[PDB]
Order: sequence, then structure tokens, then C-alpha cells
Amino acid sequence: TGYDAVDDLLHYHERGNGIQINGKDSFSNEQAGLFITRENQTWNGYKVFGQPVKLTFSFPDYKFSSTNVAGDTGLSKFSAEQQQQAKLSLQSWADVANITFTEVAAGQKANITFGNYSQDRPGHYDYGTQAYAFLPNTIWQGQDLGGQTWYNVNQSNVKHPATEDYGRQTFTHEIGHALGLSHPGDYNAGEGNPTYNDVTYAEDTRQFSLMSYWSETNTGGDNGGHYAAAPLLDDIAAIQHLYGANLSTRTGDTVYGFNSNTGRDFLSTTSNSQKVIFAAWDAGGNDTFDFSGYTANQRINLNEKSFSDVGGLKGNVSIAAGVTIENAIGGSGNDVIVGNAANNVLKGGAGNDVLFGGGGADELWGGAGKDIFVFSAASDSAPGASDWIRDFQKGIDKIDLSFFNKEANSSDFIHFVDHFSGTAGEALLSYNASSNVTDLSVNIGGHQAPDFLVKIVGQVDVATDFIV
Amino acid sequence: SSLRLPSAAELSGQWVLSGAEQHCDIRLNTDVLDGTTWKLAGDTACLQKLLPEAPVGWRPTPDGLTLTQADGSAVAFFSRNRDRYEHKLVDGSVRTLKKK
Ligand SMILES: [Ca+2]
Ligand SMILES: [Ca+2]
Ligand SMILES: [Ca+2]
Ligand SMILES: [Ca+2]
Ligand SMILES: [Ca+2]
Ligand SMILES: [Ca+2]
Ligand SMILES: [Ca+2]
Ligand SMILES: [Zn+2]
Repeated sequence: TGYDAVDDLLHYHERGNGIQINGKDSFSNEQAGLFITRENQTWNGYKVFGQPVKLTFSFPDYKFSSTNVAGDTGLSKFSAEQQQQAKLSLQSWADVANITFTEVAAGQKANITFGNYSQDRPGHYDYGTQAYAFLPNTIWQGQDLGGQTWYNVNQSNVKHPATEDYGRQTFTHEIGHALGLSHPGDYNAGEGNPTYNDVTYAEDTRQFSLMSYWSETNTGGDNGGHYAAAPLLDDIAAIQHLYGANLSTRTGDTVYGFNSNTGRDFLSTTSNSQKVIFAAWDAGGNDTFDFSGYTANQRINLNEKSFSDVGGLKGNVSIAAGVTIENAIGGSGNDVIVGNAANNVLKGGAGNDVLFGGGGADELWGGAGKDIFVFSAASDSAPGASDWIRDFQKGIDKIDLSFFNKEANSSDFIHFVDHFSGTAGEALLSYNASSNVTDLSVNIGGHQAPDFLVKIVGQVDVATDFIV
Repeated sequence: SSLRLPSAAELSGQWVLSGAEQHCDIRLNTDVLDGTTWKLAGDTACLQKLLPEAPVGWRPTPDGLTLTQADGSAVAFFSRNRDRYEHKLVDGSVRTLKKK
């Protein structure tokens, strides 16, 4: 049934609550956020949480023969490309939390700094490490090391972050540390043989946080060989805990994916081949997840803290806690689109989609193909504030009422009558030729008046257009 | 602190996928499948026996190795455990990938 599809998607990646995954405890979005910040070190002081902060950053002119505190040499200033990408990563952190970054000239004292290194000791090239950084307030041998980030420029992705997403992710990750974040588990590159087995909680993968070292596939995600460029779901929780949630971000009507008006490279795509991977942070307005240009079958869930399978990837798109996205547009593949308690506009596009508006007054469009419109609660669409199916195709599309039957523990519960008696499960279909609207009334709770109403633009054949 | 991402080049070569006593010889090539994936050569028959599907591509990751379908979607990811890469099936069966 169309309902089963919806049900699967609503129970995709459940977490916390004593769940055990991969032999590890499952942490919730909130627990994971606090754990990633276990060091309690912030730019506002030890254990000073939730205050905004304004930091400076620079790209110092390191001389090749110098040696940094870590004993690395063969240094250099960030190239133009590296500086460009580093500024994009900085911004993505500023988008989610109350952090204000301002660049100071190379030579001015800055909180966060970037530099390349290429040798572990004079004349010896280091082709093994990737990068490292020091958390704020890191006192070592009488001096503060906090905010320094170092990258091994011998690695092509570090040298070319703009064309190699792993390099871009490395910048965001190291900046996470410089801001106060730790790996979600106690492991460190090169320190022995750390593996996913050393994690504290199951959600310690790249699917949930870019501070993690482990493949998103460990929890079932699949990013097709790409790496998120901006803070993921658990990252957002961690950083918002430290410096507060940025309630000024994208407070207008924002579109993510295709036809985006975000002005963020990671929240936008212009082709089916450009896949997106992001965790949405939006502070207001009427927003839309536009995934129309993708030809793959997609699953879009508009509930906060949930995962969607977008553009052919798995668990690549999510919505941060406290965020309300209102509309979603599927692509040409067969999609499953689930709304939330807000009034949503869901469009399936081509292909055979399943649409579920949930609560509130939704407007649904199946588009081309044989689509299914799913209902599971009378209050989903109550008379006087009903859902609207804007393009029903008689004999092609279907209305799924099966849930009410399963819930009533009887298949013959829902039954079409020509006149209401006040009996429960009575369904009544009437057509308005003046407006070309079919009105579907159902009396779920056996009331004097029906408690469920769906207004459908078009005609419905009761003999073929229903799933019960 | 981050892990480095190996190159297709350094991981390419002759590998053996060891399953329920079976062994498939596969060649992880540097031929390009797509933007983030390279080509893999091997006996599909053999591969079907040890994996949920015969993969056609692969790619290194900082923590392991991913065997993919023609469109790049993951068939099986093998984590690096010291000297070998291992993957567990839905039923918990282990599959090992070791460079010959
Ligand atoms: Ca907005
Ligand atoms: Ca909104
Ligand atoms: Ca569709
Ligand atoms: Ca809704
Ligand atoms: Ca459709
Ligand atoms: Ca249709
Ligand atoms: Ca509704
Ligand atoms: Zn790190």
C-alpha cells in the first residue's frame, strides 16, 4: 500500500531510547551534540555555553623553513583557492551558530589561522598525515596554541579543495576543532589503528557528523563517494550548544536544491549530476526542498531531525532540530514524500509517487504518473480545513485510506454509502460539476457529522481509485 | 586531526575477495567509472556468490574501500582493519578483501 511506504520512511534511522546499533548504544541528536563538545572548551571560556562569539582569522605568511609547535616544517601561506574554500567553510559554521568571523591581515593576531606544512622534519616529506588543529584555550609549555589549524599540502585535496570535496570537508572539520568540537569518539588519526569499533555511539559516522572519521555506510547512508562540505545534523547540535542557534539565517522564503536562492554551494544544484548532501538550518519563512531535477527515485521527509534519500544518494539530506520546511517537489523518479504538521505543498513530479501531507491543510499534486495520496488521521484533513488534491486523474491515481481499516482491525470498516447515517467508517463521494471538484467525506469516529474531508480537483471512480 | 584519502592508484592492483571459503580474484583498476569511482574487473559469477550483487566499480575512502554498482551506489563497504578490509553481510557473514 502507499501507507506502508510512508511508514517505512517515518521509522528510518530511529535513534536514542536504548536502541543498540552496530553493537553500540544509539545516541539521540541532543546526546550526540553534547558528546561532541565533551571537552567543554569554548572561545568564551571553559564551560561557558550558549554565548555568541566574534572571531578573527588570517592566512599568515609562513616561511618554508620555519617549524610549527607540532614540529612540522616546509610551511606556506594558504593559496587563493585554499583561502576561498576556507572562507566558505567558516561561513557554514557562522550560518548555524552565533559566530562572527572577521579576517585580519596576515601578521595581525588572529584567533583562527590556516597554514600548510609538507615535512615532518627538514628534507623529509610527510605523505602520511592530512591535517590537525588545536581547540580554543590550549595552553602548551607556557603558550596558547588554540585556534591553529594545519594542513598537509602534499595531499591533492588539501591543495585543491575547490575540486576535491574531501579537502573542503577537511577544512570544515579542522575549523570545528578550532571552535571547540572534538571527534564524536576517542580516536585520533595515526594513533594506532582506530576503527569504527572504537566509537562511543553508533551514529558516529559521516552520515551524522563531519567530525567523524567513519563511513556513512556504517549506519546505512551512501553519499556516492562525496563528502559533505558543511556541518551535518549532529554538528549543528554541537555548535549551537556552544554558541547558540543563529536565528537570523535564511529567514525569508528559501529554496534548497534546484533553483536555490541560498547562495550556498552545498545547498544548491544545477544538474542531476550534481548531488547534494546537507543538513538544513533555516530560521523562518516558507521554504521548499526543490529536488525536481533528479531522475532517481527519492524519499523526502519534511519532519525535523529526519533523513531523506535525495538525488540517488541515501541519508544525504536532513533537517536540523527546530526547523520547519514547508514544501517539497519530487523529481521524475518514483518518490515518497512525507510532510509535517505544517501546511505543505507537495508535488510528486513525473513518475509514480506516494504523497502524505500529514497534519494541517496541505495541497497535494501527484503530477504525471500513477500517484497515491495517503491519509491516516481524520484531523489530517478536517472539514473546514481540508487537504486539496489538485490534479487527481480518475482511473490512474489512487486515494489510500487503508490505515483507517488496519486501525479499525477490519477491512470492511471503511464503506461507501449514498447517505450518511452517523455510522462509523461511512464514506460518501459527491461530484461538483460546476467546479470539477469531488468531495470525499468520511465519518471515522461515527459522529453526527463527518470528521474527515478531502476536496479533490477532478473525478474519482470508486470502483478503481481507492486503496483500503 | 583527519585521516588521509588514499588514491585509486595506490590501491589499484590484484586483490582477493574471500568469502565462505570461496575466493574471487578481482583487479581494482585505475580506469574511470565516473567522477568518484573507478573500474573493477572480476568474475561476476564468483562475486554474486560472495556479495549481494556483482559490483563493477570501487573507490578508496579514508577508512576503507567501497565496491559499487555501475551508477556508483554502494554494494558493499569494506573497513580497513590493519592488513585487511572487511565487510559484514545482512546476516553478519564476514567478507574479506586483501591485496595479493
Ligand atoms: Ca527560510
Ligand atoms: Ca519554514
Ligand atoms: Ca516523482
Ligand atoms: Ca502537513
Ligand atoms: Ca507523479
Ligand atoms: Ca497522476
Ligand atoms: Ca493535512
Ligand atoms: Zn579531527
